[PDB]
Amino acid sequence: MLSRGLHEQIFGQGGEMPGEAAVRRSVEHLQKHGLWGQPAVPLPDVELRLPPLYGDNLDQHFRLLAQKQSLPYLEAANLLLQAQLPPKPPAWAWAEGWTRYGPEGEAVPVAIPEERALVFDVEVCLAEGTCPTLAVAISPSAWYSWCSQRLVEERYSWTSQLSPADLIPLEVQEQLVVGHNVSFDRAHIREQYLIQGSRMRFLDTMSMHMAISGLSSFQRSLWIAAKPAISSWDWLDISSVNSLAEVHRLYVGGPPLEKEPRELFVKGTMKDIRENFQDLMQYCAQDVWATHEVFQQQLPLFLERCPHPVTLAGMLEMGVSYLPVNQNWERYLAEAQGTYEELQREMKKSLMDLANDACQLLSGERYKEDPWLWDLEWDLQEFKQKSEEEEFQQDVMARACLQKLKGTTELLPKRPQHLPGHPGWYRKLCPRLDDPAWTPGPSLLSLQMRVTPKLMALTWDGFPLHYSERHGWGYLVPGRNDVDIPGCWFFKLPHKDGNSCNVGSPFAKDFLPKMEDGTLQAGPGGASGPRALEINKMISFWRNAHKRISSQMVVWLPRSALPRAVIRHPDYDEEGLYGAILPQVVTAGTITRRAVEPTWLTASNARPDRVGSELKAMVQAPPGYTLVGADVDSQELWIAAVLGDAHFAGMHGCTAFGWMTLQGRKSRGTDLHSKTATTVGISREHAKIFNYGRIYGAGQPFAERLLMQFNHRLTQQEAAEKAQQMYAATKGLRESEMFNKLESIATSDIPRTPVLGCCISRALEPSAVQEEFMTSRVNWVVQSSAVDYLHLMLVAMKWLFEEFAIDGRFCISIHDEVRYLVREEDRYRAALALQITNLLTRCMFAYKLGLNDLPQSVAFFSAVDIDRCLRKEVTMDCKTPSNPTGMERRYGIPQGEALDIYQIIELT
Amino acid sequence: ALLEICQRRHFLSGSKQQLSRDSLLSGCHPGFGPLGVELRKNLAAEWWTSVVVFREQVFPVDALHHKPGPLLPGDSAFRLVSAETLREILQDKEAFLENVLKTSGKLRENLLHGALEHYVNCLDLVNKRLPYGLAQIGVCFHPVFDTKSIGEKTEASLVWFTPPRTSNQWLDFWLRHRLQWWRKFAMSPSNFSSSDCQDEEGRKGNKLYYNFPWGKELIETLWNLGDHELLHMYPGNVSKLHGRDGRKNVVPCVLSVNGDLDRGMLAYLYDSFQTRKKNLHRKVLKLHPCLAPIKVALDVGRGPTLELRQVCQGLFNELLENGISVWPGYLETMQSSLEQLYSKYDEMSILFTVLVTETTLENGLIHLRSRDTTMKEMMHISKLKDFLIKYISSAKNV
Amino acid sequence: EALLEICQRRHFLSGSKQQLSRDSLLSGCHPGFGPLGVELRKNLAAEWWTSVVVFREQVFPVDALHHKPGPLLPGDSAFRLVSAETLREILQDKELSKEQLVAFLENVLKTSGKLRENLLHGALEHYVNCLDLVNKRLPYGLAQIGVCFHPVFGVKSIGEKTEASLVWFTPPRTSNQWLDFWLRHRLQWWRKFAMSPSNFSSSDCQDEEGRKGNKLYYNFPWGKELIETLWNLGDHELLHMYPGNVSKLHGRDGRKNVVPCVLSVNGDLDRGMLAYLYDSFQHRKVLKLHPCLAPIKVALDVGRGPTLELRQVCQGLFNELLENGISVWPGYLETMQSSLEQLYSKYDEMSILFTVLVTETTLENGLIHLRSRDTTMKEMMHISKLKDFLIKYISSAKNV
DNA sequence: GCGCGCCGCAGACTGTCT
DNA sequence: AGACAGTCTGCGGCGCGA
Repeated sequence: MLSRGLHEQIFGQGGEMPGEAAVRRSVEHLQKHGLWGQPAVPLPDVELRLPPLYGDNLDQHFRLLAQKQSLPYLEAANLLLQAQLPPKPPAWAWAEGWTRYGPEGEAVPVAIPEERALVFDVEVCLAEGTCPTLAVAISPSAWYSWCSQRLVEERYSWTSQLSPADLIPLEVQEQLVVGHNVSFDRAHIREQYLIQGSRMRFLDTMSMHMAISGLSSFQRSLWIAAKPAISSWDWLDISSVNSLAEVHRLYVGGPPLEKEPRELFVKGTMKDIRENFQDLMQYCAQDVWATHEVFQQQLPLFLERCPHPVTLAGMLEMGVSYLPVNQNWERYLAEAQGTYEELQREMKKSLMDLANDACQLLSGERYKEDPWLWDLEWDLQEFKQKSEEEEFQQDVMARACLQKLKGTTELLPKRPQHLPGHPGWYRKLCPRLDDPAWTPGPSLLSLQMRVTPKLMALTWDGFPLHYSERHGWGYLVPGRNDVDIPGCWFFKLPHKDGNSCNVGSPFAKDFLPKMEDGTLQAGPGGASGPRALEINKMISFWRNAHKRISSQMVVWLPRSALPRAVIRHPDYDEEGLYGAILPQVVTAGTITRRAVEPTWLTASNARPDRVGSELKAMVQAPPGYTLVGADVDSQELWIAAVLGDAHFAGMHGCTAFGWMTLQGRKSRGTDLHSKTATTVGISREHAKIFNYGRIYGAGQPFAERLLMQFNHRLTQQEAAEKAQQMYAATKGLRESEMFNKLESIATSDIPRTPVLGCCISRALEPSAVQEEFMTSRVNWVVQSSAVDYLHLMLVAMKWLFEEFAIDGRFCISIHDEVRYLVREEDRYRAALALQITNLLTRCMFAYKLGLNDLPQSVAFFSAVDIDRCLRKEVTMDCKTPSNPTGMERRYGIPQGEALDIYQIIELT
Repeated sequence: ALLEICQRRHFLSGSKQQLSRDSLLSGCHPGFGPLGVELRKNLAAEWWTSVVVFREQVFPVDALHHKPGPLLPGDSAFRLVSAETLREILQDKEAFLENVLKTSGKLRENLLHGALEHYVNCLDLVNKRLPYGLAQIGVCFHPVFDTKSIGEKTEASLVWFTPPRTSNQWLDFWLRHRLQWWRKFAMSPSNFSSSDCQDEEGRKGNKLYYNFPWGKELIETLWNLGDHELLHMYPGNVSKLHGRDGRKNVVPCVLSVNGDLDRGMLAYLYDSFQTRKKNLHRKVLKLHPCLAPIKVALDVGRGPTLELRQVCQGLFNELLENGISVWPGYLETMQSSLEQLYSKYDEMSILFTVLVTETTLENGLIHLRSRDTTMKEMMHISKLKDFLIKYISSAKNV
Repeated sequence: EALLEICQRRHFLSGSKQQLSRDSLLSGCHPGFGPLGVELRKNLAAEWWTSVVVFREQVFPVDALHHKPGPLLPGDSAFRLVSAETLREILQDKELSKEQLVAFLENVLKTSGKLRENLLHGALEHYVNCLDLVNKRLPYGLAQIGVCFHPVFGVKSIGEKTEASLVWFTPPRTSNQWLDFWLRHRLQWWRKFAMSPSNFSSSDCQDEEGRKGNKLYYNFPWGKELIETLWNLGDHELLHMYPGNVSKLHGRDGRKNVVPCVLSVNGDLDRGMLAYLYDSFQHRKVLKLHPCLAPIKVALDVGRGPTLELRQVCQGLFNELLENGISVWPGYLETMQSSLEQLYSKYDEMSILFTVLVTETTLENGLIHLRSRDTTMKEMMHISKLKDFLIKYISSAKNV
């Protein structure tokens, strides 16, 4: 108990064995490559009355945690499986909203579909906006056309509400909904925007498609192009692309997919709404029939290849999210985006002066000694060939005689001489003066033009960025050669000596880092040179993501949709609308079943000198409610540490990896990552990426090029020195790191995940497919173990949150993190429940990988945030001048300890 | 650093040679040069276009330089000579004179008081819609304690009367738009900045700054006044102060946007000037085309053709007709080479130089030189007026 | 007298009742001007700037401060509005309590810092550097519109008069000829925008050292009042303000060097505004101002029909006329719309040259009603040629 | 790992000049 | 009337987001 700072256990018994003949292996491997002289101070013990077990075992507890709930989602799935749909409705009338389309015709109108099982899809009118259109709800009762006010021309302009399909009936049951991209249709289900919780959950067709026979990176494109480098090619025929028109041909068969060739449905304005509406509705009905058939045949395959119900229930609860954005979220869509426009118009102006000051050369050939603008044109051209008295009309007649004198010796009628006398590079990059697009100075000049790194002095020993014979980069490092100065651009043609442009770089904003040091300055001019090349660092985030942050459709709910908790609060505004945005996130986006979204699920942490990095911020809770969330203190490190348990002996002291990251700290000691690789290597923040390259399972050459990216190491210097972290951590296996059972799990046949038994994708299955690629399956093991941890939290908060009277159930999991929107009155107790699930899941993983005991240092959270808004840490700021100004901030709390000795029930 | 010699050499600044930063920032300069007066007129015209005539419900108003009525002790550290400091120690030789500040007027220190006085009449002029504005550019007097003196500052002030529920975002809108007016016409817009600030009684507000080389200096204040001054000046009733916001009659919150155009002129003069990187140490004042005091410089060529002066007068008059200010450099005598003349027009911030030469009586070609690029264009004498108008208008656009 | 209440009702003249007397408007003790009066003053100052400073290649701007520093002010000599220091105005003290001085030794009659009474003195200080500006060419000018503070005669009031000064440095041999130049040019400028130019006149006068002068008068209904004065003062002011070396004082004239005579042309723009108001007024209540001088050019209205579409097209026409530089009254965004014969002859009392009625005919084919201030006829015009008609107007009146 | 933008660049035509 | 100025246009590459 006190040997490794372990804690006593109220639950999770059956660990009566002492782990004999495994302790002294831990002792002898702790004394080798380890200090072993840790004081091992005991953490303060926590005592509270926990809910009891289900079948007096943790495996029997987490099983039927996913079967007490989602049993309606098993019988509704069975009811959808057993029944047979009518073949085709031929009429497809306009009618008004919902209409029941049975086996007969006759178009009987209904208000809402009264069925427990629905297969559903929405294809929206993109040019009109984000309003739902063309949604058909196929079902064993009826096909259930929903035209969504396409017949009626008059509609609201903005502030969309009460628009989507309204699948949920009033109480005066569970209604399982399936669909391909069910997040996209889930934004148009209606009543998923409601502030109170919903009894109804979702299934995604692509979730089962990437759960079994998914594709990670290389196989995904290889089978796109097909439709070691030499293998059995069974992953070709066993799997299909995550996008549509590939899943239907693989599993159902027959036709590949129907597809509209004209493709004007994404380009349809208020015109062209009546033409080919029936053919569009037929194509949509055939698509939903295809999704119905593939879901019907993939239901038992998914339920048997993933036999643990925790995976299915975790997909069910992770499919539902609720991200309540405030009324000032659109303000974030204004004051960021226009600011980007400002930094678009300043920087270009800072370019233009750099052109104009470049024209102050050539006076007596001031170029040809300047290393930036010597190889440019600088050519001249000119040709032409066909009162006391008024005393004012003489000047007028003199100029009017000089007027019309242009008619003789006009060189050409329409002027071909576009600024003659200016240099030839400045005869380019200037508007014509004949077109209406004329604007003064050297406009239509951008950063990506080749003359731009010559205008501003890049001063990487004379960096030209000339595109011919470049491939993105050039010989720029050091040493000997050319003009015997470092001289990148003297004589390019014979030798690229001292080459730094060996092809294989990312070449895609890899120069956003190495702005700070690593040469890459912006000249000694000061006023305009260094003012630019910092602005693109400010707008690099918003330049690539202004399309994704915008067009996130929001339904501002009315006053009637606000529940009693929101109305009549000390802090409340009826002018401030708190309608949510539902994330368009697939719950399985790769070989692992991790949620993937390019907009919301990224690594954004409110970085300064970035225009729109406050995307994770705002998302304000509704009044009377609180977002309660916690970052996992060490996600993949702990999972790989307890993965090493009980195969090079138990008691969590198998390797030096297993000893650290729970007793060690970031501030002091060696907890791997930055603290020990600031001694082994020179990386400080890149050490985390390097150690993730080791643990994630990339190998030696990925780490070699990764450390080649950040340093002036030569390739023989890279091979001989500073790559010894991989050599010392990993000896010959296939020292401080163990990769043995990681490789055996990577080569296991049917059981793959240790904690749940969820199978791998059949493309990566080692029996049917000779997976000789490697370096992706270990990524599957670590990331899918993180997925199983996420699913084990999501299957939790049932009967520690269900029978207890707290509201919640809004999973806002991003990367390694869990958020829940609960009530403010029980927010601290909800954080206590969020600590209880962290105790239970870490005990579950300790139950599966060896022994039954769990250390105290990982048994609870370092912090659980009870902040109003979403942020990485509660005491952060943003690039806007003050975060508390404008939107109100309560600044959050860490709350590292257990709360108090109040009742686990409410009992108010 | 010592660029101010140019503003004495080419007459943008005052006559007196012992000019410093403190006298310019305080307002104790002897005056401004004619180019400085024209730059002030350009700044006032750009302020009137961006603030007054384009924006609806902004109206002109005038405030008198003196306050005739009786008033409080006022903004003076020394309480006149009747109370603070008397000659000798309380000696009297003998009323109407030496009556202190009981019947003594006051020079204005702000344009806010005149606009607040004219609010009821200007609200009578409008149809009592509550989003409203009163704008004025005028000289305000401030006591400077050099140890007493007078500082005269050309203040541009917009007093925006706004409904109280939307005042918190109307101030943010004017925060964006006024700072956008300062971001415009700037070679380095990052030097212009803003700061959020609070009153002693909790009223919020904002202060606009320019980063001068010595340090950051205040150029414009945006302040929120929650009925503290409007109710005090008219305390008889609140019925006349009520304005129509939507359907309801409410008392308007006040927003004072007061910037100083003399220090804004000095900020733009420091922003235009920029001895590093390339060896092109050319003393050029890179003013914007819509703020430059002289747009074009017109000259006589080296060739001895006397008749071209008539052509110069004709071009001078046709450019004066359509709103383009011309330097009459064709009248200049003993011109000593073109390079120092071009440097003179670069220091005076003249966008273009027109050289009428001997070869313009035939083929109509006059030489044209730009301020930004030191290159010559043999452009025909016709349609140069259209080219200058297009250059000014499309530089105003972007 | 009816012109006073028309100008107050249509917001030319500010103040409730204190400006009704013509003595307050003849001096500068009126409380202020209306927004139409302020825009008219800006128009008059801009036209004076074009006629005097812009169109003459030798006349240059000058910057005169509103106060003198007054560190060496002469005792009991030009001692009008001396006290200042931003917080006191003691006016004129015929009786004084001389305990040690008028008020104090360091405050009154020494280091008082007198406010300005005329703008001639600022041009006379800036003469040396502006002589350096014209490369010592003698017959050049310094001109400025500025506020002049005067005593107004139990207490004495402050008169703030907006006046334009032109100070002409000239060789003395042609100085009277340059007086005859400005004598006819300023008079024709005052007769340029006059509906009846016979009211404006000029007369000759004599002084003790200048020995000549001309006063420009306007025939107000009460009598003739001074609006501009001209004086050929000698080098007494220049040698008095620069005692000692005359080497900086004399300038380069034709083949030689000589000290310059000074011409003072001082015109009151406030009395000029009152003169042009009394000239514009003459059956129906109208203000027939000059098109170059009228504060509002065109009056755009909303008409009758759907308010939203007419509001949008009126906003577009408003933005087009603003971008083309024409000041336009927003008679739209007002929902009153009583009837005919009101909102017409109210714009005539606001001296607006044209009024535009945008109706449903504009949504049909683009035609709008134009009614002129000078003539009562209405004309149908397209939107696109409204700007061209308005830009050919005003400029047509400029080129008579 | 591909499509689609966004620049270079090298024809090949286009248009005008004498 | 061909000799000889210049404006689209159809390729290759580079990056880079769905």
